[PDB]
Amino acid sequence: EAIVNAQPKCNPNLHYWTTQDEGAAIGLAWIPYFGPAAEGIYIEGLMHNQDGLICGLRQLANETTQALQLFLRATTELRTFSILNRKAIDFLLQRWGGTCHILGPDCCIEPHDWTKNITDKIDQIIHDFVD
Amino acid sequence: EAIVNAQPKCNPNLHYWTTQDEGAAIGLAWIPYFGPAAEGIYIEGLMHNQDGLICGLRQLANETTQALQLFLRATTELRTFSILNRKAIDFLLQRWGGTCHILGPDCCIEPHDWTKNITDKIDQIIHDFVD
Amino acid sequence: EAIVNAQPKCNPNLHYWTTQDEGAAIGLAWIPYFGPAAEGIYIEGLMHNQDGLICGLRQLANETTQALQLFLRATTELRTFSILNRKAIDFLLQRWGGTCHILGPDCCIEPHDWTKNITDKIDQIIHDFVD
Amino acid sequence: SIPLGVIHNSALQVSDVDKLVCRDKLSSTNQLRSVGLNLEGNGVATDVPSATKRWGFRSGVPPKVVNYEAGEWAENCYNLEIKKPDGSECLPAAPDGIRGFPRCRYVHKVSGTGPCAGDFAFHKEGAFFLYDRLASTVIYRGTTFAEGVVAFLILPQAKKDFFSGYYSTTIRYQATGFGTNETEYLFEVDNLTYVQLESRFTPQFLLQLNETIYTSGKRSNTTGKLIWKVNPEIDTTEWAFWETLSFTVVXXXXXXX
Amino acid sequence: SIPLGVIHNSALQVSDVDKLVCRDKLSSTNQLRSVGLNLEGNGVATDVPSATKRWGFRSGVPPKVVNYEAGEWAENCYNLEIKKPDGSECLPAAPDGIRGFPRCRYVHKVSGTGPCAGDFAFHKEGAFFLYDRLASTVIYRGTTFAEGVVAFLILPQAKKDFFSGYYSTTIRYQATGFGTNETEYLFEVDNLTYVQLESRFTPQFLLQLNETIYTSGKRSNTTGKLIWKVNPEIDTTEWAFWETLSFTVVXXXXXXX
Amino acid sequence: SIPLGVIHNSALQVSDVDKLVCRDKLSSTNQLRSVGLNLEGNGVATDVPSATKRWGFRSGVPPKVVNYEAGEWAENCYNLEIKKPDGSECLPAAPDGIRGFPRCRYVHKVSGTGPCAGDFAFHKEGAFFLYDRLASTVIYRGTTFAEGVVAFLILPQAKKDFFSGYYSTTIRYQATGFGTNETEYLFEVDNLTYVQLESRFTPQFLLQLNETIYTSGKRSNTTGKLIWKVNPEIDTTEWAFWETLSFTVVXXXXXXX
Ligand SMILES: *[C@@H]1O[C@H](CO)[C@@H](O[C@@H]2O[C@H](CO)[C@@H](O[C@@H]3O[C@H](CO)[C@@H](O)[C@H](O)[C@@H]3O)[C@H](O)[C@H]2NC(C)=O)[C@H](O)[C@H]1NC(C)=O
Ligand SMILES: *[C@@H]1O[C@H](CO)[C@@H](O[C@@H]2O[C@H](CO)[C@@H](O[C@@H]3O[C@H](CO)[C@@H](O)[C@H](O)[C@@H]3O)[C@H](O)[C@H]2NC(C)=O)[C@H](O)[C@H]1NC(C)=O
Ligand SMILES: *[C@@H]1O[C@H](CO)[C@@H](O[C@@H]2O[C@H](CO)[C@@H](O[C@@H]3O[C@H](CO)[C@@H](O)[C@H](O)[C@@H]3O)[C@H](O)[C@H]2NC(C)=O)[C@H](O)[C@H]1NC(C)=O
Ligand SMILES: CC(C)Cc1ccc([C@H](C)C(=O)O)cc1
Ligand SMILES: CC(C)Cc1ccc([C@H](C)C(=O)O)cc1
Ligand SMILES: CC(C)Cc1ccc([C@H](C)C(=O)O)cc1
Ligand SMILES: *[C@@H]1O[C@H](CO)[C@@H](O)[C@H](O)[C@H]1NC(C)=O
Ligand SMILES: *[C@@H]1O[C@H](CO)[C@@H](O)[C@H](O)[C@H]1NC(C)=O
Ligand SMILES: *[C@@H]1O[C@H](CO)[C@@H](O)[C@H](O)[C@H]1NC(C)=O
Ligand SMILES: *[C@@H]1O[C@H](CO)[C@@H](O)[C@H](O)[C@H]1NC(C)=O
Ligand SMILES: *[C@@H]1O[C@H](CO)[C@@H](O)[C@H](O)[C@H]1NC(C)=O
Ligand SMILES: *[C@@H]1O[C@H](CO)[C@@H](O)[C@H](O)[C@H]1NC(C)=O
Ligand SMILES: *[C@@H]1O[C@H](CO)[C@@H](O)[C@H](O)[C@H]1NC(C)=O
Ligand SMILES: *[C@@H]1O[C@H](CO)[C@@H](O)[C@H](O)[C@H]1NC(C)=O
Ligand SMILES: *[C@@H]1O[C@H](CO)[C@@H](O)[C@H](O)[C@H]1NC(C)=O
Ligand SMILES: *[C@@H]1O[C@H](CO)[C@@H](O)[C@H](O)[C@H]1NC(C)=O
Ligand SMILES: *[C@@H]1O[C@H](CO)[C@@H](O)[C@H](O)[C@H]1NC(C)=O
Ligand SMILES: *[C@@H]1O[C@H](CO)[C@@H](O)[C@H](O)[C@H]1NC(C)=O
Repeated sequence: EAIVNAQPKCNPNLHYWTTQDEGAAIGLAWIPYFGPAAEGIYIEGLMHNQDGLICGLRQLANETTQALQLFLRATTELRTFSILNRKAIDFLLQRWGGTCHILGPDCCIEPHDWTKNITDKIDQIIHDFVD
Repeated sequence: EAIVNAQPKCNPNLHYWTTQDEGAAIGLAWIPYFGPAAEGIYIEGLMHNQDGLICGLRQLANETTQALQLFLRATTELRTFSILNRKAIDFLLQRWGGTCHILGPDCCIEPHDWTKNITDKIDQIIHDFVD
Repeated sequence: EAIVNAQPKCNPNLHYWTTQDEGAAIGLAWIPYFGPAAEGIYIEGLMHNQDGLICGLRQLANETTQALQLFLRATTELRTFSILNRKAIDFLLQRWGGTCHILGPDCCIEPHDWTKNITDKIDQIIHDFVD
Repeated sequence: SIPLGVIHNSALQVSDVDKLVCRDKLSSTNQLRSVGLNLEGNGVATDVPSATKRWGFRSGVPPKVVNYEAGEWAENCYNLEIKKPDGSECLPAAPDGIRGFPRCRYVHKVSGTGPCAGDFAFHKEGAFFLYDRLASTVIYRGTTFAEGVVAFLILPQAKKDFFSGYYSTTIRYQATGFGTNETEYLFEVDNLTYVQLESRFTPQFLLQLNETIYTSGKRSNTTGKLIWKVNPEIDTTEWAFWETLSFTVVXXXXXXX
Repeated sequence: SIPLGVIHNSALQVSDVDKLVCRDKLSSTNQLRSVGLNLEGNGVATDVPSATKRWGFRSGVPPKVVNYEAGEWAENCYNLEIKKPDGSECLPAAPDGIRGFPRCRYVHKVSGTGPCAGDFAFHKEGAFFLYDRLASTVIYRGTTFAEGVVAFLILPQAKKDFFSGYYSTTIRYQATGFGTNETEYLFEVDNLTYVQLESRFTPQFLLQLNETIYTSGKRSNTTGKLIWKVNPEIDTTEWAFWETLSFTVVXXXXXXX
Repeated sequence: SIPLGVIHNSALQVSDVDKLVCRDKLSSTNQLRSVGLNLEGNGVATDVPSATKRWGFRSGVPPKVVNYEAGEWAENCYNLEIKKPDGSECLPAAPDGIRGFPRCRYVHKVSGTGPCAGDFAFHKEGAFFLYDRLASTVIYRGTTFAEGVVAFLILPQAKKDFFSGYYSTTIRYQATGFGTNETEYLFEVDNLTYVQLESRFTPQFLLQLNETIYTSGKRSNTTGKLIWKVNPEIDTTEWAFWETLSFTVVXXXXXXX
């Protein structure tokens, strides 16, 4: 599909917060005893609406809600942390879950260099055919 | 192995219940505030013993218990949700965890179309050998 | 990198404990009601410093701590069980996450047997070229 | 390793992810399923006396929970409220998010007492207690469960073979000496009227007997406890569920002949 | 299926792992992201009266929590301390490890009472309550939250397009008849001085009005409660946040004209 | 990124899943391992005075737990029962399913008091407290632990190189001024008989001293407290564990020369 923003408004800027997974290399700050409290682990950034990505993102999050809620209704986990890892697995299973038929539409193996390796080396059997 | 049902009896029918992962598209029913309570999220079905699959399934569940219990003894997770995802990963690692040696017994890459692509195109070098 | 043990000392022996994932086949011991209590599920072993692996392991665990702590700061999971499964996924995504360009440095597909299958079978077209 | 079912040659087979061949296709996690199957369906005795003899108390073993995504409609489930003689609870409260088994035709609610020599109650045969999409190794207080076991499958991508609403009825029991060799059970008609329970009494016989007691006026019409006994000569129904009178007086014991 | 955003042809698109082509590259779990977006940014009314009308109590639905890795700085968040008339708590305590939303310019702390006809408070429009990297389907007691929704993305490997510190201010409110048709709200200046709240009052107007009351000496100088009203003729600011006087007396009601 | 050990050229090496070459084979999740290693094995001082100086109280940091699948048998573990002067608990109770470290030759059980200026006790050097296959960033009340760190490995598929039962002894200590510059420690012989602790006292020296006190009859034979001191001239054992008298009187202080 495509993303059709259909909200009353769009804040075109995303002033965001997040954590850094490897962000306190300075001295002893990585040690929990010395490091920041819960309130001071965030990094900030600002992102503008190049390629309409912010207004798209807002619409995408809105449209994700129905599916997400229905998934949460169906799970017995109290806190769900596995959605992105499960997407990662399903990515791999789509591509690599069966036999990969080379040159078929559902197999991501490029022989491009292996084509011209053999077209190059027929000219040491038909080219080198010396009587 | 094969599944040898060795129980005193077998109910050949499986009158089952389950949740649907995307099952309440009608209006506002997906919204938790409006949707069904815990008791009304289930779908039902009936499955008969074609190919002996129900009687097999009963035996399979029985035989799974020892391994499952021993796995639960060994885990420190209080609630285990990761068994099927871990099977998915191990499926992928079996096939794709090493180098895939083409035409070997442990590599699921079919060159069938790539064989006859090159047998087709030798006849624009040995067939087209015009003096 | 390489592992440079830089600790004051190294116990060269690793007298270890662990659980066995499928370890109580004897009779009824797999059944929780009959099996061992929490205290009696461990197996032991002893491992010496062949190839400097124990002294390396000690240093590796020391050096892992900063990254691990920073990862734990950033997660909202109270108990983290998914580190090795996530490594497994990232292993697969590194190798198989894109298109596999055959004979490129980032594609683990060996055509070795498929090379000499076709070099063997040109000698039923150039070898068998009977007038 | 944990076995994994798969459909090959029009038959279910045990294998695992290691034992598959390239022809076998796992193109999505949707193909993976965990199913709970009820001991009922293997032909076990489902009457309260026979069923409770399969459970027992034990200390030192930490409880464990595994989830399962689909289950089987049960005829018989159980719901236990057991205390020690001193009035302290024998079973733990249901953990957060552990609700009772979702489809039970008859819930056998047993209230009573026993020694309860152990921290948690386990299945002596190694089976699980099935709750709402969570299988526990132990019994939770006042929470409905079916005894059962769990299977894991790789379903095929498309089609897997060659070719009534939900009513639940609660049945109450009093118990003494629970989880011992000398356990005694009473089927409850009202708070003062009871029947001495036996293994041969089916759920439908109990509901019919109850129906008869209310409509024959054979309930305790005093402040005191009335315990009926059915003498051996009255049959009630050795067939599985899916293939299937006068009263005189002698607490207050009595006979129904 | 849960939608998954991806950047194709200089545009965000919905697809999923099943709908991709081989050119699309997922070489690491780092490329996967969950983002929380605030309803604010879609243009919803953020005033306490309008905001609370989107929430409601309901029983029988178990709460659910999903995590998200990054969020948006909010103008408006909310923190609820609601009790029944009998003094019992309407909302559950925050579960272990659920802290409040980390960036709020204004936290609207509403204390008060209401019937609270239901076990948990949900979002009537299906949105989530965003806490510190955890989104819940329900409201926790005394824990700051932003209303919002969650998106999942596959970011590209490198670069994704063509080509002030943190201050939080708490604003206190009294409420009666919370989560009903006849809810009443009072903005709190001190423990004895209040203003009748209206939907048109913005956060900056409330802080300015508060500032004026303290520096004009219009606070209750008795033991009793003083409730100011602002008559209709005084405007306060229909534009979104990112694009943007005398006192006389008549408990004790009063008018600011 | 979190480092991942791997065996290349008959040596352990740091790399990660991103840095591997196609020759490296991960054919199963069984090849992945997390191991806990004890600070003991790096040569740290294991005596109670030296060990406790590595821990400290701190607020605002949420505790975190990670699991590990295999550990090392410890000589020295610790079990803390600390209270404030007002009798309130300094450490939280063990969360559900966090049992103590499974192999300790000596468990140093320290009971006592201190200011405890912070919500949780952390490791000042950044190490973890190792419990039964769970590593925490904090110390739990009355739960045995070894100080340590965690490694992750990809083991090879087959063979990884070129080419006594379990006894635990508990040792009790009294403490005052715990987690401060002026902490005082007493080794406990019985409820009335104590020894002033010093860093140079090894576990085997304490058990030998205890053995001597009981078999020389040097225990308090009154209602009152008796605190022995060992004067500087009596040595006890700077070597690691894996490579290795008269009494007179002066509460009631005393000297063992
Ligand atoms: C899987 O299915 C099998 C077959 O139905 C079940 O086997 C049962 O195993 C128990 C032992 O755990 C047997 O009970 C024992 O019976 C003997 C007398 O025969 C008695 O002396 C012992 O004290 C004990 O009670 C039981 O007879 C046996 N059933 C059959 C039909 O042979 C097994 O329990 C199932 N596994 C699970 C996890 O449900
Ligand atoms: C995703 O975005 C859409 C569009 O902004 C949101 O749609 C909103 O949906 C609700 C219904 O759930 C609408 O409320 C209803 O309004 C009618 C009158 O128009 C009233 O009779 C109903 O009782 C109800 O209040 C709301 O008008 C509508 N918004 C717009 C601008 O059309 C939707 O809520 C968003 N989804 C999430 C999960 O946030
Ligand atoms: C990993 O191994 C290294 C080396 O054994 C450990 O390094 C230790 O780091 C701490 C700082 O966190 C050092 O303590 C400091 O000592 C100085 C005086 O030298 C003092 O002024 C400071 O106040 C502080 O106490 C310690 O000396 C150092 N050890 C060595 C032998 O150099 C490190 O702790 C290990 N990491 C983990 C997580 O266990
Ligand atoms: C062997 C196989 C036929 C068992 C089986 C059992 C239940 C279900 C339901 C429809 C589900 O999707 O959970 C499918 C397949
Ligand atoms: C569509 C895309 C541009 C959204 C988006 C939002 C937040 C972030 C931050 C930097 C993160 O890494 O979480 C990246 C990308
Ligand atoms: C580097 C390597 C030799 C470390 C190591 C440590 C412990 C174990 C045990 C047998 C386990 O399987 O957990 C294996 C390997
Ligand atoms: C259990 O009770 C039975 C009678 O029901 C009796 O024969 C037996 O002695 C008892 N067993 C034990 C171990 O006490
Ligand atoms: C029976 O007793 C229980 C408590 O033991 C009580 O809750 C119930 O109302 C009583 N029912 C009748 C019909 O007396
Ligand atoms: C017993 O009979 C009465 C009267 O018909 C009925 O109300 C009651 O529910 C019956 N008991 C059971 C267990 O169904
Ligand atoms: C009173 O008691 C007896 C049972 O004890 C019962 O059979 C009798 O019918 C009751 N009386 C009436 C009028 O029903
Ligand atoms: C809710 O209150 C309004 C007035 O604010 C009133 O008109 C209406 O009758 C009430 N609705 C219900 C359902 O009681
Ligand atoms: C206002 O009242 C609250 C309790 O309702 C109290 O905690 C606070 O200190 C009071 N503040 C002032 C300024 O009186
Ligand atoms: C109201 O004004 C006083 C005095 O300037 C100030 O202390 C107080 O914080 C203000 N209230 C708010 C909500 O900012
Ligand atoms: C006392 O009360 C009134 C408000 O009720 C206020 O306007 C007046 O200024 C106060 N007095 C002083 C000296 O500020
Ligand atoms: C800590 O105690 C020492 C003596 O043991 C003393 O010299 C020092 O002043 C104290 N430090 C602080 C910061 O109070
Ligand atoms: C020592 O005191 C503790 C309580 O402080 C008590 O539990 C224990 O029994 C006592 N032991 C002896 C030998 O007196
Ligand atoms: C001290 O000695 C006595 C007598 O031999 C013994 O019972 C006690 O356990 C000893 N203490 C320790 C800590 O081993
Ligand atoms: C009584 O007390 C002292 C220690 O205070 C001890 O040395 C002495 O031997 C004790 N008496 C006996 C008979 O052991």
